[PDB]
Amino acid sequence: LQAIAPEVAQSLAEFFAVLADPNRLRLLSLLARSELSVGDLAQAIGVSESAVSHQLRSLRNLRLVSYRHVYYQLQDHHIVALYQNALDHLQES
Amino acid sequence: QAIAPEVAQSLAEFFAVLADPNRLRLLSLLARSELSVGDLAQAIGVSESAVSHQLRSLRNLRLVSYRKQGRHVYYQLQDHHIVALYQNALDHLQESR
Ligand SMILES: [Zn+2]
Ligand SMILES: [Zn+2]
Repeated sequence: LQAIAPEVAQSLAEFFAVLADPNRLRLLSLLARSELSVGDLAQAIGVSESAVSHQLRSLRNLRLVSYRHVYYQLQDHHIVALYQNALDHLQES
Repeated sequence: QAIAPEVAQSLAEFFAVLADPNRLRLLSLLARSELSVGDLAQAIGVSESAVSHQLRSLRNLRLVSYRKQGRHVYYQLQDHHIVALYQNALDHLQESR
């Protein structure tokens, strides 16, 4: 059979790389339970406004999160499924 | 909530393994069929020692498991979490905008 194309692999690689950051993953653990404002997230991570709004505004262009203060959510059902499966599998321990 | 720092770090380490093109190419194959290192190496066009070396961290972080059949060792996606992780990340990559 065929492996996915090298270009497809490299992009999929780049997408997992952004997930390979514990601070990002902390934000996403919050968005996993509900949509939340720019300041509700900062108050959970116990940091600032102008800095949650740096990381989120990063994750937006990465396609992990979306926004409508602003409200953030997990972009869509792939993101939700991906975060949960990863975190349940790690939990099996 | 927010997951604990320790838990976030372990999860970041799981995802770091997935952040390599070659390992993801291996996973794309195991997604359809349990395969040997020999089957894997033929399909990708690399040495076998090259596969085995890539498979190590896939084993250690439990992305893949293996069975023995006589002298053959056959690898699979560890479980349904791995199938979903993979498929969902590929579909989100190839979708919509
Ligand atoms: Zn699992
Ligand atoms: Zn998607």
